[PDB]
Amino acid sequence: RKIALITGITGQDGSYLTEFLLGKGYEVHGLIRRSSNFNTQRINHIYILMKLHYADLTDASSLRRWIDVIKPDEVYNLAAQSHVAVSFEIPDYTADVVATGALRLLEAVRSHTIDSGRTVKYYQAGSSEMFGSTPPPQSETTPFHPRSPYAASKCAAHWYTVNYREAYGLFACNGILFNHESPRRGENFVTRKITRALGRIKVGLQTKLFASRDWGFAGDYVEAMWLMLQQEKPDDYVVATEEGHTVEEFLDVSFGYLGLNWKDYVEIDDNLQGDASKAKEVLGWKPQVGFEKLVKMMVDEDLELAKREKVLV
Amino acid sequence: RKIALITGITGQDGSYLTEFLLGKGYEVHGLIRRSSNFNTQRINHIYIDKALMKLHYADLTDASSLRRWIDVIKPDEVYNLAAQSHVAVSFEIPDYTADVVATGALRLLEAVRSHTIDSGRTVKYYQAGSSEMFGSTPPPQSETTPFHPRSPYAASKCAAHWYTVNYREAYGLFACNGILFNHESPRRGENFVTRKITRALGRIKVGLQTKLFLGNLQASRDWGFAGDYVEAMWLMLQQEKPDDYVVATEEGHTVEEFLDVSFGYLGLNWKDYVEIDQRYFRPAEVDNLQGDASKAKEVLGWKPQVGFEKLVKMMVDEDLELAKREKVLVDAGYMD
Amino acid sequence: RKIALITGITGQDGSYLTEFLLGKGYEVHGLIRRSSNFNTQRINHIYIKALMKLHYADLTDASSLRRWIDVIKPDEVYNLAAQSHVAVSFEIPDYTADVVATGALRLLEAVRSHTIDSGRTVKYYQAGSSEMFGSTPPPQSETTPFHPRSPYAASKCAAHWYTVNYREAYGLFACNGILFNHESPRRGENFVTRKITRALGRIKVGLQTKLFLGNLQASRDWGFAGDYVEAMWLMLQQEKPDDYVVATEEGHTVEEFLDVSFGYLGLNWKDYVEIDQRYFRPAEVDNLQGDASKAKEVLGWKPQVGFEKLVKMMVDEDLELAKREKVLVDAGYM
Amino acid sequence: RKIALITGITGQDGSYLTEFLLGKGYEVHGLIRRSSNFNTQRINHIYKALMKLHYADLTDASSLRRWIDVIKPDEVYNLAAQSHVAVSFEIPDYTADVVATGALRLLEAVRSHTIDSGRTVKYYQAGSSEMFGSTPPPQSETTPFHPRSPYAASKCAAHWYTVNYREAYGLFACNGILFNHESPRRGENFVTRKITRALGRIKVGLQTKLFLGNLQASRDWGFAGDYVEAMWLMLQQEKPDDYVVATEEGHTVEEFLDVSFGYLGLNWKDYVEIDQRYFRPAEVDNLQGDASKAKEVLGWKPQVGFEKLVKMMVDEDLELAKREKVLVDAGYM
Ligand SMILES: NC(=O)C1=CN([C@@H]2O[C@H](COP(=O)(O)OP(=O)(O)OC[C@H]3O[C@@H](n4cnc5c(N)ncnc54)[C@H](OP(=O)(O)O)[C@@H]3O)[C@@H](O)[C@H]2O)C=CC1
Ligand SMILES: NC(=O)C1=CN([C@@H]2O[C@H](COP(=O)(O)OP(=O)(O)OC[C@H]3O[C@@H](n4cnc5c(N)ncnc54)[C@H](OP(=O)(O)O)[C@@H]3O)[C@@H](O)[C@H]2O)C=CC1
Ligand SMILES: NC(=O)C1=CN([C@@H]2O[C@H](COP(=O)(O)OP(=O)(O)OC[C@H]3O[C@@H](n4cnc5c(N)ncnc54)[C@H](OP(=O)(O)O)[C@@H]3O)[C@@H](O)[C@H]2O)C=CC1
Ligand SMILES: NC(=O)C1=CN([C@@H]2O[C@H](COP(=O)(O)OP(=O)(O)OC[C@H]3O[C@@H](n4cnc5c(N)ncnc54)[C@H](OP(=O)(O)O)[C@@H]3O)[C@@H](O)[C@H]2O)C=CC1
Ligand SMILES: C[C@H]1O[C@H](OP(=O)(O)OP(=O)(O)OC[C@H]2O[C@@H](n3cnc4c(=O)[nH]c(N)nc43)[C@H](O)[C@@H]2O)[C@@H](O)[C@@H](O)[C@@H]1O
Ligand SMILES: C[C@H]1O[C@H](OP(=O)(O)OP(=O)(O)OC[C@H]2O[C@@H](n3cnc4c(=O)[nH]c(N)nc43)[C@H](O)[C@@H]2O)[C@@H](O)[C@@H](O)[C@@H]1O
Ligand SMILES: C[C@H]1O[C@H](OP(=O)(O)OP(=O)(O)OC[C@H]2O[C@@H](n3cnc4c(=O)[nH]c(N)nc43)[C@H](O)[C@@H]2O)[C@@H](O)[C@@H](O)[C@@H]1O
Repeated sequence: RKIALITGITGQDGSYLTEFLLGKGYEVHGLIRRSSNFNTQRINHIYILMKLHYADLTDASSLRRWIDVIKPDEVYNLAAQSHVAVSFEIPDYTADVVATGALRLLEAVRSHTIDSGRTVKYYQAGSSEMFGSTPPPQSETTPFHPRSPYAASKCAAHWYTVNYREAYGLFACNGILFNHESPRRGENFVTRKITRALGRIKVGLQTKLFASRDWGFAGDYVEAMWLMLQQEKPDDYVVATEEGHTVEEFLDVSFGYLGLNWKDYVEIDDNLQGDASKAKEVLGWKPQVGFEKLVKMMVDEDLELAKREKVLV
Repeated sequence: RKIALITGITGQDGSYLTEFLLGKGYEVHGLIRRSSNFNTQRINHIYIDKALMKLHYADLTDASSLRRWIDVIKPDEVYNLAAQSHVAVSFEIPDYTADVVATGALRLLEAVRSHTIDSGRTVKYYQAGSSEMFGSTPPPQSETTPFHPRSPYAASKCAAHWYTVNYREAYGLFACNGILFNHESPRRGENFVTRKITRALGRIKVGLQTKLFLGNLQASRDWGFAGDYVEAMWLMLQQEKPDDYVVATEEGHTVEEFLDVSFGYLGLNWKDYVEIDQRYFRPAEVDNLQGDASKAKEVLGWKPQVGFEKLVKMMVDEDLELAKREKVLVDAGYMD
Repeated sequence: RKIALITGITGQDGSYLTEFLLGKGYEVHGLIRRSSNFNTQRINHIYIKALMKLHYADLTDASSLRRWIDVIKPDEVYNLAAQSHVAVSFEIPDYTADVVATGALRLLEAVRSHTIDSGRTVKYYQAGSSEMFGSTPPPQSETTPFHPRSPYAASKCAAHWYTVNYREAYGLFACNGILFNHESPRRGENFVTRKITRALGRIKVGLQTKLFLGNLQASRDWGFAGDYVEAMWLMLQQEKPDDYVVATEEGHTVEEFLDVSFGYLGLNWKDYVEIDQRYFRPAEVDNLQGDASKAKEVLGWKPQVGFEKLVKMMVDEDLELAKREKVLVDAGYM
Repeated sequence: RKIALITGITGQDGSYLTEFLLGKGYEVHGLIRRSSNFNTQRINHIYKALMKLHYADLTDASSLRRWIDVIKPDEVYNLAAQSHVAVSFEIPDYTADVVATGALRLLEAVRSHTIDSGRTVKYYQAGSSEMFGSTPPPQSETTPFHPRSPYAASKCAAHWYTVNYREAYGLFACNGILFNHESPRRGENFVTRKITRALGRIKVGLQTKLFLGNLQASRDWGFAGDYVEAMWLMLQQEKPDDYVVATEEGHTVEEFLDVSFGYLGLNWKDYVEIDQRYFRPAEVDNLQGDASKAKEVLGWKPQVGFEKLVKMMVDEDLELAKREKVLVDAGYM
């Protein structure tokens, strides 16, 4: 039975990757941060073959400890302070987690394989944010011009990973993923912010609702992560839908799906075009969920959520 | 108007202290951690009532984030409540715990000192001390009772205690150490024994749960009400001179007695649901904690208003309502 | 009187830059690490009243950085501090990244926090390295893409971007000096050039017999640290902040270095050199040669010391150093 | 062949412990920090294949565990630290991360090692009398701690992390609560070496003034060469414990001045001037240990007494000063 270790398992991607690997018969171990409040909202339904362990990317000891006890076959580093805006607020912390944290995991894995003679496949959660202002089309080889501490930190993590591959021959893959959403997307993100409101509005619990992007479904993307680690050789891959859409187009589809006009609730207050050819060719990966289905999917779940709220009220 | 800066505002004590200070007319500022999930459940109702309560992103392991907000806020009082506060968890992540509970407290102290000197302002500081620092030292424990920490968390609290005392003695910083004993409430973290019990009890009463797993039932603790204790933190900073005070009810009870009172209050025999699992036992345990709050009573005039029985019943009532709320969702087919 | 704060002042570049700035009438402050041993060998002479002040701090300690920035209120900041050895970076990657990458960010953030809190204005220099280009083919210029081959290199790439991000995001006057290999008689003895000349001078006096090296094929663009520190200062004297490659636009291999140095003393390096695998890096950087057209045209900077002169300048020093040692050893002083 | 891993091997104690263990037939490994300058001045004369140096840092957990796995040491001596008390007030955060958390990282790396490999390791923590702070003497193992500096509070923390790993996991970890100990290898920024180093230069005419701070502070001074032996002894017992290592004799900085200068026929009052900058924000007034337990259980006792220690340091620094004068009048420096 293959064993997988996931950092950032409580996040959006972690929650889906967990379900995916389980369906694959994998034994899944995830590292979680201690917090004063419930923090396993995305994987609660799963917990009730999945083990959770306390750890932190800023604590190298905690990382090596669990890798030694778990002896994973595949390690997915999805953990990070993933909010771009917030990264300007806590740059040091973000760098320590996103950049150095990644290096700690890499070094913990390399050290482990040398001490135990074992083999480990590694995945680094890269981001299209690394490209920054570089003009399209952005592929695996496009140069980075990060525009935030978060992006710069991901660039560093990307390079530490590549370095461990070329220097030690570690099976380390960099998934350069573009924006992906889902019903579990953090509410601090535009797509989820919108669908959350709509559900509330429809239920009548809410009154008002406060650069284009390549949005894909988180469920599809984690599959590409797994595919990367199943190839013969380690490599870096861009994962995107290669299509664009606007927040308004999102509003129309979202609100239109529930028979509401967005102009009755809307309250007015970069340029990434990825080439995922390599992913399609080498991994045979293809998004099986389009923009429309993704939106209506988010809307349905957020409505079910609003109703749960109306019932309580 | 008085400006207060609270670290660990999202926690149990932080939520109560916030309500208490706002009640005193304070302008409250709190530092929070970015999380992939909702993390302001305890203070949401206050924030939604940006004005008198602002929240800022920071981390006790990031010294820059601390100094930055101290400079921006120019607080009059600083309450360091932030911490990886679970004892059992500290054995699993000692390094992270130490960096936050020990060095983290030092980072704040040093950020406050640098601020007051660079800007000439004055700040009163409060450090969230714990009875856990006494460790195995026999009760009753007072301000003069020696420490003998039994976990990485406790040893880190002692360090934070000494860093604080040092900044007071070395720089004249008005810094106080609140040596608080266990204090609970309906907002207590669910992974702590008292909350874990009343939460499970409430579910059992409504048929949503049937078995409750616990560890050492013979451990004895001095349990007060967090609502009462946050007042003591405030009092400490109002005195003429800084000092350290033990805050407790001076009444001790075992976990088993907590079970008797809680379950018995709802007409059930906990022995019918409770089961023991070695996984909840800790490498090094703290057997008996009971404080002597004579100094707080005499100097701060502080006295706990909520007693043990009332606290237990308060938590049971709240968690029962919670369980019923969940029961309604299951009944309506909204919850699985 | 301008005030400059130099991190990594005890290092090679730090010592030269300090002299250069003092010669310009600057008040120089340096941040130094506490150590159980003497660690100011390169700057101790700068004393022989106090235009050079040293303060205890560390790039892994954000508070220590902001602390001296507030007290010093500098006009210019030069971040030269770093775990600068590439081979060592493969051994202690975590620490290296924390000093070279996050450490640079801590300084940047401390400077920005300082300017916003005091309304003051500060100019900032980041010590970038040609090592960032890694395996990318030469000649490498400011537009050449990076492909780091070591944790150190990757970390310098991070610092580069953090620096660029602060300039673009907050309008901070921050420049990236993309300096290529630069040696001097003060160069660390664990780097190839100094290792060679030091061993040479000693071999020449009978103090040493065998010199162990790694990859002699490695080609590099070697300049003189004394010349390069001037470019750092010029960069900050411009109207607008930018990034510049500082090099000699001439590459030579380590063997060529070995030919010139030993031959200069009429010796045949092949008679004393041996190859040890331990000195090979897990991932190597083959050829580095810069394109400093931008520095010349904009800063008006040009390297005064050529390769030959550099090698002979280093050999002369270490030879005289080896001779003095021999005298002290012969006299029973060492 | 016994294997020892020493953190802080380049420091005073590390250099003596290395010699002591090598003389005991040990294979010694030491962790050193990468630096821009030569940093092995104290152990160069040793480094002919039983002493290995590896790059690491107490603020880098990975680096620690890494070498512990490769080396698989039987005994670990944690002497690594930002050991200057005055400096600790200026860089409290770093000092804490190294002295307190750094000690915890090593303990956790050793525990993780022994659990993952099944091997056994004996651990020594370099505790200090500074932990007692202002608590009045005599100070023994159980005397309450009242740290007066970030350094001391960090040592107090390291002390408890160490005791906790012993009580919680049964790890063989001992806390050596050592009082001040000097030697000709002592750091020049410490009062004793500062004084003897200056005295020597004054005697040969290379220096004229010596600036100091509080001369009334009282300390229990022993010889590092003697103390490192107590460290080894603690780990040779059947059970782990904590022991105070001291001379039990206290003296003031002034007495140190009378003895050292008087030894060369000089009056220190003619060269010493008080500088307010050398005073610590919070001072440690009087330290005198009770090393009964060490003598009774370890059979350990100091060989070098106060005056002998002072004269030892003065002799070396005088000869060093004379040798400098010669190199000065020659153009070598
Ligand atoms: N989603 C996207 O569109 C894009 C995301 N990515 C990246 O892919 C990864 C997954 O994204 P996503 O699921 O949306 O992110 P989320 O923000 O939903 O989840 C982040 C996860 O990281 C954990 N984490 C944060 N800090 C630490 C720490 N110090 N130690 C350990 N764990 C920590 C979080 O824990 P906790 O719950 O406690 O906060 C959470 O589990 C991230 O690295 C993200 O940057 C890449 C491209 C785009
Ligand atoms: N409660 C008790 O009975 C006793 C507790 N204490 C101490 O008093 C304080 C308050 O207790 P309590 O409210 O119950 O504790 P909680 O665990 O409920 O709250 C801890 C708080 O600290 C925050 N925090 C944790 N790590 C960090 C970090 N690295 N940076 C910033 N913030 C962080 C938490 O944030 P987040 O929500 O994201 O996790 C939360 O706000 C704590 O220090 C605790 O150890 C002392 C004696 C008694
Ligand atoms: N010289 C070259 O050929 C090239 C160098 N560079 C870079 O330019 C800078 C200067 O180079 P160079 O003078 O030769 O390097 P050195 O290695 O000689 O000097 C490094 C300096 O950084 C200090 N330092 C290291 N770690 C820390 C820390 N954690 N906190 C504070 N200070 C620290 C060192 O202190 P300590 O003495 O205590 O060790 C020393 O002062 C470095 O960043 C280097 O990487 C760029 C291109 C080429
Ligand atoms: N000496 C005394 O009188 C007393 C001292 N002690 C303690 O005993 C120990 C030995 O003392 P002593 O020899 O005099 O101290 P020194 O200051 O001479 O030596 C300290 C050692 O620790 C190393 N070190 C410092 N920081 C780090 C770090 N971050 N990572 C790795 N290594 C590091 C130093 O390296 P580097 O050379 O690079 O600086 C040096 O090898 C110390 O822990 C000290 O605090 C306790 C009681 C008494
Ligand atoms: C004062 C102190 O109170 C709390 O620290 P404590 O360790 O005293 O609180 P906790 O409620 O966790 O445990 C109290 C005692 O009950 C035992 N116990 C029995 N079964 C269980 C169980 O299943 N879970 C937990 N968590 N504890 C259990 C414990 O072993 C212990 O003996 C925290 O809030 C600290 O942060 C704070 O400093
Ligand atoms: C520009 C770059 O220069 C320096 O980094 P570098 O790695 O370019 O310089 P170094 O002198 O270490 O090596 C140059 C080339 O020669 C090879 N070499 C062969 N044998 C040896 C040997 O024994 N020791 C060393 N140190 N190098 C050896 C190296 O492998 C490499 O190919 C540092 O100052 C960096 O901080 C800076 O960023
Ligand atoms: C035991 C303890 O000893 C040492 O810590 P200490 O602080 O005891 O050593 P130090 O020699 O620095 O000071 C001893 C006492 O003399 C006073 N003193 C007077 N003038 C001066 C002066 O100019 N410099 C210094 N450094 N000290 C001066 C000090 O204030 C103090 O009262 C370190 O080795 C620690 O790491 C170790 O833990």
